[PDB]
Amino acid sequence: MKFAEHLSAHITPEWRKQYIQYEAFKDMLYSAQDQAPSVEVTDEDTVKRYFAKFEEKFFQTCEKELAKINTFYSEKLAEAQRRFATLQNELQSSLDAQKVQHRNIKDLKLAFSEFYLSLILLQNYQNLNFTGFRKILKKHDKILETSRGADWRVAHVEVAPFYTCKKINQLISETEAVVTNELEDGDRQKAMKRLRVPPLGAAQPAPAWTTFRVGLFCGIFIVLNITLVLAAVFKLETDRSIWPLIRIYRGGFLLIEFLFLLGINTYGWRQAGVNHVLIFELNPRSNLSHQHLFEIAGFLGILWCLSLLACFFAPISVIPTYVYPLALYGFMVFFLINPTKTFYYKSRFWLLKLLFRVFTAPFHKVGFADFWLADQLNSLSVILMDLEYMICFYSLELKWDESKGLLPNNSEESGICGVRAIVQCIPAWLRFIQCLRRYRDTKRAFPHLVNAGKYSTTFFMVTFAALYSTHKERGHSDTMVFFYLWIVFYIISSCYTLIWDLKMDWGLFDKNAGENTFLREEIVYPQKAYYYCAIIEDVILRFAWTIQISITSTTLLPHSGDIIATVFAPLEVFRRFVWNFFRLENEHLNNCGEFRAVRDISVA
Repeated sequence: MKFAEHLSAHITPEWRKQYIQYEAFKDMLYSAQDQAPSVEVTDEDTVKRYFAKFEEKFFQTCEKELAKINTFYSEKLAEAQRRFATLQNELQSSLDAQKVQHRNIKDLKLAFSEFYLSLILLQNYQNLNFTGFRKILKKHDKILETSRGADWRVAHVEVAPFYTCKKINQLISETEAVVTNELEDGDRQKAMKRLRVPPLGAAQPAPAWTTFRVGLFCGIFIVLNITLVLAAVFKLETDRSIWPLIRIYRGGFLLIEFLFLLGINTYGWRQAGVNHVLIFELNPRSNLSHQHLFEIAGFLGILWCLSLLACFFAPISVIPTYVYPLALYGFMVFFLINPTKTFYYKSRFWLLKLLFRVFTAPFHKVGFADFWLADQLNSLSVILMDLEYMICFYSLELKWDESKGLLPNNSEESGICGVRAIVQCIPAWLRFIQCLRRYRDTKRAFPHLVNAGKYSTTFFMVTFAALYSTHKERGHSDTMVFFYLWIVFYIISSCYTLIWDLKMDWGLFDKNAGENTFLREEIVYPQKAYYYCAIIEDVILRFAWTIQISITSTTLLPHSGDIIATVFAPLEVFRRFVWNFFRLENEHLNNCGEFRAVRDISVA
């Protein structure tokens, strides 16, 4: 509960291999002390010899660590000096060409903010490495009752060209001078507000009020769920179709579950080290923690349970029951599109910019956030089918003449209410067009043309499911050819998406696994059982996702299809939750190889 965990929590995740390695030293010391021979059953000269050999070993490995740190610091400082040179040249060119321009100035501001972050990270690297050297040499002096630890400290650590190099501080002062004089016209307060680096990473605890709101929204949600179960068992009339209600309130529940599991994903990413901040292109000084996602999910789930309770109980008699789902989803939309600057404005508007860039996406260049949201829409595809069902049910099947709305006595439609398939492929279509744009952009046909057929398989599956459904409904003859076609495309799609999940979405099953059998070379999440359980769960849940797609866009199994979809949709959201972890880990391990901790803000 000291500098070991302080170091693990304050490490820049992409430079983890180039830190002090505190715990290795600690274990070395404890094992040396443990296997020390006797003091009177053995010879004292042998004890002196053993302790001298351990001291030699300890100081050899300490010299190795110091050399590693010096090398890394020199490389990073040279890189920062080059980056400052090119940034000053860019600013000089832009400002003398000044005598569009707003975009140029915004990109220059952003590039100077990322250059400052790298300097702050290198400074924190220096500080942590020096404090780790002092603490571990102190532990060596304490365990062995000697003074060679502090001797080695004063002799070697405080001469090293990483503790005596006051060159990062000059760079920071120079950067502040540049940003204040040339970009802000004085006004150092505004420059430093843009440049100041809050304690980031796992090194910040969420405000107590956010955690209290998480706990408050969770307790209300829990009690309202108990109340919903009790009101479903004891208050719902036993002569009405509750299935329209289930279908209407199914999408909201999937959204709440997705936000909860996204909060858990953010917690796992922040703890294991894989920084979604650099991958999603979020600014490192302000992110949403897992607490904020939990709070959003809890609030929306509170509203969901309140609307469902109002449907079951019918509190006031003037307003019919169909207003409650409408009200719930209208508030959900008004929360997202809130034009004022309140209730997570930056997050909501980043999400809206992303949604405009994924729903119109043969034209925008694909980033990681444009790809992750279009991949997450594949799991939240029952939400779009729920929206389509709500529109169809309110337009064609609601009476509007009786207060008893969503729950009708007995009546149906042709199927359930063509355009129930198209709205299943919609996200597959978005991802297909995005992969095509990525191929056109990078001209690399392997990762992009493959992974475009991955969603064409979904296209074909839905098409042939619908064809066989309509042909068995009207009792035709060429229905069997279509059943075999659907089964072959179901198998093809399940294996295609399954191989892509494990191979080049998670990185698993590579030739250089090593001792992590069937896994990557370097794993980030602690337990190895996490990965094997994830593999098994994805194998199970990937196959029971194409079945749901086939049964949601069809007319077969009318009575059991709805139970199937209701049970399998949260399972698919859980599958996406599991997939997020290892996709983000695989993406972060790319950034670990090039030691990239800050984004490369281009400017033109």
